Amino acid sequence: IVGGQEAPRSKWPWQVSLRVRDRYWMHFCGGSLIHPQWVLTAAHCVGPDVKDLATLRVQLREQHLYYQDQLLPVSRIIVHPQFYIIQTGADIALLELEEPVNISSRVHTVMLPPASETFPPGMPCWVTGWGDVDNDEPLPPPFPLKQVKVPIMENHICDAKYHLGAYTGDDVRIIRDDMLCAGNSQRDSCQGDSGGPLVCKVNGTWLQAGVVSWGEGCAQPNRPGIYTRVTYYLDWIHHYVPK
Amino acid sequence: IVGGQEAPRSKWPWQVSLRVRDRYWMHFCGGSLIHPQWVLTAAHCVGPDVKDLATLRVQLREQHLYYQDQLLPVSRIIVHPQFYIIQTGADIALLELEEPVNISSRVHTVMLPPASETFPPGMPCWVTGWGDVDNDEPLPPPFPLKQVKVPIMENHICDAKYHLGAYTGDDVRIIRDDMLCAGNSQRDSCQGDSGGPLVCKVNGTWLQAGVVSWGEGCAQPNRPGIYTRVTYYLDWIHHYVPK
Amino acid sequence: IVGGQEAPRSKWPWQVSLRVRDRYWMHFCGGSLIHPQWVLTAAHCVGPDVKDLATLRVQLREQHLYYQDQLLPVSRIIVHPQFYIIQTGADIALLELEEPVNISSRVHTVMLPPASETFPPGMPCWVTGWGDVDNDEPLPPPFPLKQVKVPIMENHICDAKYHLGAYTGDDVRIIRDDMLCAGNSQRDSCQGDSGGPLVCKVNGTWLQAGVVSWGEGCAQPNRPGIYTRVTYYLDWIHHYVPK
Amino acid sequence: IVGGQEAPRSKWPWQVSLRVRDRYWMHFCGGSLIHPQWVLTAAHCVGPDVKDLATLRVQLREQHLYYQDQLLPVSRIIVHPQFYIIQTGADIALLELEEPVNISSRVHTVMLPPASETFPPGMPCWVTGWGDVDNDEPLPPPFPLKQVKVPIMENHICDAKYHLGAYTGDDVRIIRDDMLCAGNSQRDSCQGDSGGPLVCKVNGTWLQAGVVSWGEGCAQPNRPGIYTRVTYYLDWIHHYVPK
Ligand SMILES: *[C@@H]1O[C@H](CO[C@@H]2O[C@@H](C)[C@@H](O)[C@@H](O)[C@@H]2O)[C@@H](O[C@@H]2O[C@H](CO)[C@@H](O)[C@H](O)[C@H]2NC(C)=O)[C@H](O[C@@H]2O[C@@H](C)[C@@H](O)[C@@H](O)[C@@H]2O)[C@H]1NC(C)=O
Ligand SMILES: *[C@@H]1O[C@H](CO[C@@H]2O[C@@H](C)[C@@H](O)[C@@H](O)[C@@H]2O)[C@@H](O[C@@H]2O[C@H](CO)[C@@H](O)[C@H](O)[C@H]2NC(C)=O)[C@H](O[C@@H]2O[C@@H](C)[C@@H](O)[C@@H](O)[C@@H]2O)[C@H]1NC(C)=O
Ligand SMILES: *[C@@H]1O[C@H](CO)[C@@H](O)[C@H](O)[C@H]1NC(C)=O
Ligand SMILES: *[C@@H]1O[C@H](CO)[C@@H](O)[C@H](O)[C@H]1NC(C)=O
Repeated sequence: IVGGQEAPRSKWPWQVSLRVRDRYWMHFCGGSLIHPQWVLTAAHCVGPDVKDLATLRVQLREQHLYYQDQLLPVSRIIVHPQFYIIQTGADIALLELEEPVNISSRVHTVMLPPASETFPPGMPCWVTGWGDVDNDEPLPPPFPLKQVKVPIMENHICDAKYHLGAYTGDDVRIIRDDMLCAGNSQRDSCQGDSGGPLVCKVNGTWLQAGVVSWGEGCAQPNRPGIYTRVTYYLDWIHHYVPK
Repeated sequence: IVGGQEAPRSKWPWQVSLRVRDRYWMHFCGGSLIHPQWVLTAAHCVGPDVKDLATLRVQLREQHLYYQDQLLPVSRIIVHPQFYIIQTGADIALLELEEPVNISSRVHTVMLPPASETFPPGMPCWVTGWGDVDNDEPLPPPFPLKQVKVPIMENHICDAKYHLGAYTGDDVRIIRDDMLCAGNSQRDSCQGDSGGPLVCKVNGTWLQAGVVSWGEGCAQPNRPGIYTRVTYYLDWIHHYVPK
Repeated sequence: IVGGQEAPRSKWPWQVSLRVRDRYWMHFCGGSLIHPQWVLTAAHCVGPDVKDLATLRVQLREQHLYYQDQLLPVSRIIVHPQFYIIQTGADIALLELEEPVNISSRVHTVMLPPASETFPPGMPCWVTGWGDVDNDEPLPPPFPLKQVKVPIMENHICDAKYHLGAYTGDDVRIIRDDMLCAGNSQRDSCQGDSGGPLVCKVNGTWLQAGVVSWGEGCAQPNRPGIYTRVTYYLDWIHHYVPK
Repeated sequence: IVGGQEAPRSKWPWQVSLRVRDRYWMHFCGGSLIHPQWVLTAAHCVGPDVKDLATLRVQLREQHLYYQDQLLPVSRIIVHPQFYIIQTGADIALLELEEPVNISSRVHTVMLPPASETFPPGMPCWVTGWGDVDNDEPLPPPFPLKQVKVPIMENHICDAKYHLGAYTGDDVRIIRDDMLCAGNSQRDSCQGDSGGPLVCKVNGTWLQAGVVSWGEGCAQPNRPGIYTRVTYYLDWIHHYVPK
């Protein structure tokens, strides 16, 4: 997370950390609890190949990464079938936990947006995670969970921005409809934040607008952060996660 | 180049090295001389942003990188307009040299294939470059140009290979018509070889079949190297490069 | 610490961590509380030059590095005058704290040995720290304080071991009287442990026998860990630290 | 080499490069040809343990490292017996080649100094090598042999300099009689230059005064480069190398 501050302990009860077995259970991506037994994340977090499930764990909300771990094994990994190597469309996946977690004030699910919510410019949104605090600048120990308020940029304007200083034809769409843009050159998500949540407060309720996916650099001029647009994948999510 | 040998001085007179101004004019990609004044390379080599031409130079055929350099300036870069960030299609670009090179037996152009050549399995083809000799293993000093014979894999067979061990739907195409596959778990191109040529000996004549583009790993089982298919872009190339 | 286990919370109340101002107060050496206002460490830890004390902090016994830090500034540093660069004798120093720490069962001083104690082979001794767990292998997050029992090796036996496979003449002493040897190819201290304590249980009382100093590799065959012998410098220590 | 310039091809016909087998024959230190069959270098270059000779090679003078290598195997390694791990005295070693080398104007021996030559301040001296051009800044390809003129600092003055900003007792000698000091904050040898020659022109003749050994940093204020004083070891050298 670039340009943000440490999250208060009572915020983002749905934030999770994905861990891979490598000398220790190392964080590699974020995710969000969307049901007592399901985690939402990015397809590229669990790629490029089908993973041996024994090598992965999920950690529910922690103010400081690694310090009070209670790691949870995963029962199944479901990656959107339209997703493939070196491309950013359909960057979404689900992790079914072996067990349903206890829901509480400190740990609980985030609501998915209704299909009609477009999350227009001006909407108040925050992206959270334990990722880099700047390009190639990792979050220092004790690894506090960070948050940053990011401005939403309308898709067409965002697509135009991505064409500035690029070789791509004006009529070639970089930012697609299953994507959402947020951030500026001072506030953004970054490497290490992938798969985590972009949430917006709509009429007093927190809704998950996006999943951290990609961007050119982090907080780079004319390059807003790109998120998988959750509303676009609600039917797919609903095939697996119960109401 | 993975699994090859150092190239004889008399081979591959069209091979070029692209250089970026660092603490030295460091090699970052390959290319091929297809006209006395034009170099063919990969779009991602001169990406992601429009380049300041002052930071780039071209080095024509030399046996060892950096030793007997004679760097040439670039007057123009043309990247296929369909090309954009974090996607692999249309990975092709042209570099116009400031001056046409003096053609000799040691340095000359490579012939482009006729639109009808498909380069089917069994065709003898070589890929050349100064790239990594293994995953994360750079070419050691004195940086000899290397070559390796790589087996062609038919596109659909190759597409199926890339679905092995992947979450991608069988109906979702990974390998496209503007791509060509070559290489196996013993012989392949790698990071540092991008933009360079894959040439095949077709009934007595060398024809450039592809441009090193991407792959999962280098010489990784079931993941052949992927090249931009030259015949697919002949019309685009001929729009800029004279007869 | 190579070959040990995480230490119980009730153990080693005298252990301290020395911190340097980087992007965070990063751990670089260990030390021991030998008086409520004095920390004992290795001279090379506070070298090569006279330090700007604004760049250093002391952290008393904590179970995990960086988590519940309560950093203390250093009033002054006193390095043994016989110590100099690229030489390993007289590797010992004292850090005076601004004020005395509150002594409790979880944080208290370690007893220094009486001048006559030689700590011969067979003595049960432990070395503790947050250093590397193998050669070039840092302690993984959450950075638990580790401990390992290390076997003592008599000095001359140790001196002979260091001549094995070395060009040094047999009459040239490598291990000196102000040094103590401990550890084997399974258990040892390592980089990051320097300045920390080697304590032995003597007739029911823990006494600090040495200060982690140097060695060839960590847990390397025929290369036991080398420690500054505390009894050798009691007079120098008592010149600053009250009884 | 810090400061200075690339050497004319006609200078330093005695410079050699020591290579270790590591993916390629990698340069790790310099040396000097002091007899058609003997190379003089630093003991620490061939430490810390007795080396398997199959892993070492010597390369005679070449303008650019790695490019026109003609590697030579070593028959014997003789390290001064007073030298030992982590200490800087007696930093001198000899390598006997399997065969005598051909002597020419471009490749020949450097003369050793008479025992009476003290190389006092004011003497014109140059240090040469392929090492770092600044702290942690390696020589870039094509790796030209570099040279720099360095001023001699009298031993006592030098010893006093090394006490400036250090904790060492004024009466504790850092710079010893078997050492020689040369260089300043603008001109110096560095990592990668060890074992190479410091030569001074005396009454029109080049004599090897020192062997690159150590220093605090490279070209660091109040820290001249420290060399093994060749005259101090003439008897030892003469026990093995024919006059
Ligand atoms: C799920 O929550 C159960 C109930 O926890 C208690 O009530 C909650 C509302 C909350 O206030 C919590 O802090 C309370 O502890 C847990 O069971 C309880 O576990 C504690 C020990 O951690 C034990 O002292 C209680 O007797 C026990 N009560 C019950 C209803 O059994 C679950 O813990 C698991 O089940 C326990 C029986 C035990 O096997 C423990 O090791 C298990 O983790 C909570 N489950 C999880 C996944 O944490
Ligand atoms: C040692 O030098 C011999 C003579 O070198 C030649 O004369 C010099 C004055 C100079 O002009 C130099 O450039 C010349 O090459 C070498 O022998 C010569 O080697 C060359 C091939 O390298 C050959 O064509 C010559 O006929 C031959 N002449 C003689 C007098 O033998 C030595 O080379 C080695 O020995 C050779 C016989 C051959 O086996 C070659 O492969 C060897 O390298 C030089 N020795 C070394 C170790 O370099
Ligand atoms: C928010 O609430 C107001 C008042 O109830 C309503 O008019 C508006 O449409 C609501 N917006 C959304 C996105 O539900
Ligand atoms: C250099 O030459 C001069 C004049 O011949 C002589 O006096 C001086 O001592 C010589 N120095 C050496 C080292 O020979």
